[PDB]
Amino acid sequence: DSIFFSPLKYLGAEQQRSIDASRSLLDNLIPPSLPQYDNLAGKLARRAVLTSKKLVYVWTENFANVKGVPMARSVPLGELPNVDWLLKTAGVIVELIVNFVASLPASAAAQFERIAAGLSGDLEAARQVHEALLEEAKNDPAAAGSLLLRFTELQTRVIALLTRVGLLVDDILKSASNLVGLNRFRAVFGTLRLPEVADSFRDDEAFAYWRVAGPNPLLIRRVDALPANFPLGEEQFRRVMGADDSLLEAAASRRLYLLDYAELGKLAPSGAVDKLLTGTGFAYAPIALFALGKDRAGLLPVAIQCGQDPATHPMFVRPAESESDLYWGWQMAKTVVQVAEENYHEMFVHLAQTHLVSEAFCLATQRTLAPSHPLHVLLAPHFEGTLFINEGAARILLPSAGFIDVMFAAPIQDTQATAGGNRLGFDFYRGMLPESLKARNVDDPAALPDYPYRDDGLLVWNAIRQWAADYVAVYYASDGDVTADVELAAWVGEVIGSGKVAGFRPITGRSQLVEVLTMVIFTASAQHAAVNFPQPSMMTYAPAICAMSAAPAPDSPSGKSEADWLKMMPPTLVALEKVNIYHLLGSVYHGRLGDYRQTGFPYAPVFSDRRVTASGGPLERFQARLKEVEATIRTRNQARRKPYEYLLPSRIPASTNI
Ligand SMILES: CCCCCC/C=C\CCCCCCCCCC(=O)OC[C@H](COP(=O)(O)OCCN)OC(=O)CCC/C=C/CCCCCCCC
Ligand SMILES: [Cl-]
Ligand SMILES: [Fe+2]
Ligand SMILES: [Mg+2]
Repeated sequence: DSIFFSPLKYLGAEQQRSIDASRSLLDNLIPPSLPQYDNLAGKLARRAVLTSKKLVYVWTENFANVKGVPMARSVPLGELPNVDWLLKTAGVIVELIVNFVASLPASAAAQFERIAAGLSGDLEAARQVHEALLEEAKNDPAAAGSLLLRFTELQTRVIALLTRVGLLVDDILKSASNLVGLNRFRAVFGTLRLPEVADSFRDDEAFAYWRVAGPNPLLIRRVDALPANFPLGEEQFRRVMGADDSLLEAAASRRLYLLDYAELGKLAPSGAVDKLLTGTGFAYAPIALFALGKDRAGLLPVAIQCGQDPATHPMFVRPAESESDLYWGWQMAKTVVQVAEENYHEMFVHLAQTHLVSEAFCLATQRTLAPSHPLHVLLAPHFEGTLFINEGAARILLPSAGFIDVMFAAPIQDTQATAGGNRLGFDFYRGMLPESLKARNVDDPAALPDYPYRDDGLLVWNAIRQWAADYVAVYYASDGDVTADVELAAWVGEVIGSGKVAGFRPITGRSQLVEVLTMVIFTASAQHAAVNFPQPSMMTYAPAICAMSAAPAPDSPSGKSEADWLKMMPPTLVALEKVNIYHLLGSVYHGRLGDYRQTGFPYAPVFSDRRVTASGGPLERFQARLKEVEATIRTRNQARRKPYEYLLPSRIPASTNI
């Protein structure tokens, strides 16, 4: 063959992954610098590297199933998950496959059992190799550099295993689809225990507590006057809250809180949506009022309107225990709210506002901040696995007949467009935790005492903020250093432009830079954790929450039966997909906020700059503060009606990778 083919003959992806892994340890010995403080050789090299980065990290707004959302055109080799994440994730998926196959009719399970057994054995073998390599490294630290190649080869093996897992899952889903009171909603769990919510789901106080301690703590807002389209009367309010209370005094005393799902748009179809796989489905854009008692101990649900127009949707009011003719209509109205909730939570709060925001910051960072830029060094750990998991969301979860088409009532094209639109409209500054709390008038613990997301979230927000401030102060001596940084300027430009981050604006000083970095890091780590990790314990049991109902909203508060409510429950296929996807997505904890070490071998420090890593220095102070936050949250959870554990720093990954 031609002599110019010589370099291509033996070139392969594994070899290149090894090179990428070793080069990253080597590059990381370069002391970080702002471009204006770098020497000319450094300026030349960093500009060359950034130009090459743009070949690898490429924007598109036409990615499959997420049209209009800025995405990576493809995931670079160096952005594939490391073997630690691959093993964890493969472990969970294989466990779930084995569990599901065990519940299938024996004849239909025979071949899947054998294949699943083989995959489980291969996974165990891979785990054993991982353990043996780690042991080798501990026993001979001097050989760590050469052992890295064996970890890269193990990565190849686990990638191959997960490819085989993918083929099996596709076959199992087809078989399941052909095959498939409340017993069926327990049966889909197989060997898995029901989540805690299965015990409490019909309780009204539990239902209200979701608004401040559930997967979507962002929608609830204080109201000073009821909306014109929510015509609840004084008599209705007194029936629930007492003869000596009133709407006027509850409003004035900051005791009224509203959930209004108007923003769902096409995620709340106007009527029935018939699909071949799942039959007739419905979802809703309801309005619900909650109130604190005069002692402010906790929220109670007061009233629910199952749609936006009161002319066509009657008012459901919380019934007394004796009012058996109102009991089931009320359960149905709460189900309407929970259906809206899964749509709002998963498509907006989780997918659009964590995952799809962090996608843009990852791409901008890699394309415009040199690897030797201190902000690249800081931010990159917070995007580990983000491009990969988001390509997975688009390719695997969002196509026709996939998990989201099954589990969410709307037509899949409407779901995609509405989630994408929500991402495009999400204002970066307004979406900051403190701004969100203030805008919704839920920031004052005197007004609303029990709001665990706020109280724990602010501890984590403020810890990150002080870290960002300390870190910025190491590199930027003044606002002039901020505006003179041409890489930061390009980064801001890419975030505004190609990244389509609403509300993003030029960064002109250190205080603003700190706020921006706080939000980027918080969004990647804590916010994602708070809205992702409740999935297994709160969202796996369909009668407590599901993004589709098999029946319309109740047409009357009076006269409904248990049968009427049961008709809202989803088909078994929806319940099966739900338990499995939500167990998976909340069962992989990879990396930890504040650790700042590689999450794969050789687990090296992220930071080489002695000013950052000094004893008692910025990083140590951040880590110490997170440990104080952990203690404070653990103490709070001893006093709370139920523990809220999603913002414990020990359970917050550094990045959005699941
Ligand atoms: C739902 C709302 C989510 C909202 C937001 C989500 C955002 C981010 C999450 C994105 C997650 C992306 C998907 C998961 C990522 C898992 C890690 C991963 O990347 O795995 C890659 C493998 C192979 O890839 P490949 O392209 O070769 O072939 C895909 C199938 N043709 O994919 C899977 O095993 C699919 C598992 C699907 C889950 C099955 C559940 C367990 C099966 C048990 C039996 C099921 C019986 C029914
Ligand atoms: Cl269809
Ligand atoms: Fe997630
Ligand atoms: Mg058998």
